[PDB]
Amino acid sequence: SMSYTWTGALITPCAAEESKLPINALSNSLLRHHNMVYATTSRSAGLRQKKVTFDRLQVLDDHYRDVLKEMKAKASTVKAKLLSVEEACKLTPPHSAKSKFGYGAKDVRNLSSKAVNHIHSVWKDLLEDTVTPIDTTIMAKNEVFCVQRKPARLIVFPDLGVRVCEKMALYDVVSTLPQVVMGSSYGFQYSPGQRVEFLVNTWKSKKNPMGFSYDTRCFDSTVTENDIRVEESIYQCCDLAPEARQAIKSLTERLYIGGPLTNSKGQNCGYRRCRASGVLTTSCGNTLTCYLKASAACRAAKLQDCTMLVNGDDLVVICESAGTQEDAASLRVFTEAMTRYSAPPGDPPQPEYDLELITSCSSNVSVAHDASGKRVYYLTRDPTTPLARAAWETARHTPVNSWLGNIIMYAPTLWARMILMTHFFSILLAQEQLEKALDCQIYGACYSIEPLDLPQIIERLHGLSAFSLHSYSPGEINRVASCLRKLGVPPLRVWRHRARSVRARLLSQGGRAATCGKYLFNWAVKTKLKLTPIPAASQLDLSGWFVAGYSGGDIYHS
Ligand SMILES: CN1CCN(c2cc3c(cc2F)c(=O)c(C(=O)OCc2ccc(Cl)cc2)cn3Cc2ccc(S(C)(=O)=O)cc2)CC1
Repeated sequence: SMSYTWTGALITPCAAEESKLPINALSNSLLRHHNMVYATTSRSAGLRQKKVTFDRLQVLDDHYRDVLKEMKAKASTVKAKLLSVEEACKLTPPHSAKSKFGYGAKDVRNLSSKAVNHIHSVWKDLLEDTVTPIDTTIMAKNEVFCVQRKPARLIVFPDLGVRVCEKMALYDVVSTLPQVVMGSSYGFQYSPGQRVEFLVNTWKSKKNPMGFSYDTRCFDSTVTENDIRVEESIYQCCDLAPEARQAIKSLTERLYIGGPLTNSKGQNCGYRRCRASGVLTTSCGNTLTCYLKASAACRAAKLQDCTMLVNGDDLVVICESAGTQEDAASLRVFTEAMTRYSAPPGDPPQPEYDLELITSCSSNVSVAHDASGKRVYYLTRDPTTPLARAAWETARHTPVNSWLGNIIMYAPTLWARMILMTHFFSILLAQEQLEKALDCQIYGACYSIEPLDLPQIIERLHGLSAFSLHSYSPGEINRVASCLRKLGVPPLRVWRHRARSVRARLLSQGGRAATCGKYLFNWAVKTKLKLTPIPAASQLDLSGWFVAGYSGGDIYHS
């Protein structure tokens, strides 16, 4: 009933934590108001604990039951396979948190017999014991933001050996099942370009469209033990091997429904009875559970001709409007239904009648034109956090490069082309690291990407128009303007000058480098080059990029 109970032991760091943006000239050239940029630390841990600790009340009705029955039926068409130990090992990130049992990620990846032997014993234990709660660690996340402060987030995860067994038992399931159950409503099957297409068309398919996002207050904590058993029952509808079924049942009872929390120093911090953020089923479980409750809520609210898009706890609904007054009332009913299901709103949802004003996944659809003047929809967001994090990553070394992932996800946008591409390609030129591969996250999963590949990647993901978008919407440009003012970032005038310098230098190098200069920076020059299709675009292995979400699931690809 209580999401968390606490011993009073502190959530402790594992190493010294930085919360301040250090000052050098390179980072300051990006962003002036460095005092607005912070990183959360375990020092705010207790504040987060307050927010996520509460009692959960839950009342199901017929709509909920009908929707679950429909989900299990589609789930019943799925055949999922156990992963071999070696397959599961390959999926482990190179710097994943080491086991407390005397081996690390590299040992796992290397198929060390100490690591493999232990993983066999964990697995055998899972099969033999389906009761004893499995230990987890709780840490405060170190994440960068821009002031107006957010308390750090808490991450909860089992030992490396357990995580590997998770992959063996459930990786196939969480990679295939969600899309089958939810169909087109499953958000992680889309690249950003594809998510725009689905949204734009869904909107155009309605005679008189209304739409809204719905933000659940601290979603992971609103997830009940019943919720977590319900997901398990959905997994079990799959055609599964008997070992898998047994391992899934055990992981569910021992790990997923809850368990003891141990801090960095090995002290017991308390006990969890809600979603864990750092396990393999977090994304799929939250997405299945968010979809089930919202689908039933749509029915309780009698929304007509509903289409949903769900990414974990992030929900957007587009339906037929019944009129402005009736719409307002409908959304209140919807909200009341969600609340009974245990998913109360963080902010009360609001009807929208313009697709571009709907924010989900912190992003929205906007419009611009290609070289031919043709309309083009593209996905964008407020640049603030991406820019704050770019400043941090310029001033410090970090394992994940969010700027790289943002360039890939938001390449069509003004701010990613004008600032991110210009800034970092300038830096890589100086360091002569254009060829060096970097790690970034996509839908939770870690990928190693070569910056010089960006032109092809962008062409594959967004299309050639990504390199010629212009006349952006005034509202979007105003939002970028406000952000640059707030953070103290140079205007288009400055970045155009910088981009021309970077473009020139990339050209003189020829090769893939000249291609980056030609495609990524054609916006910076007054005489435009032609920019035909890049013949290397069609040779890229992007098959697994946008299939499923893995946030917190410890997944690495390629
Ligand atoms: C009140 N005003 C109304 C016009 N508004 C716009 C102004 C518009 C564009 C569209 C607009 F709606 C546009 O499409 C465009 C355009 O297509 O230019 C070509 C271009 C430039 C850069 C890239 Cl990456 C891509 C294309 C260039 N500009 C000028 C501009 C000036 C300053 C900045 S900032 C805030 O970043 O310093 C951005 C844009 C700014 C606010």
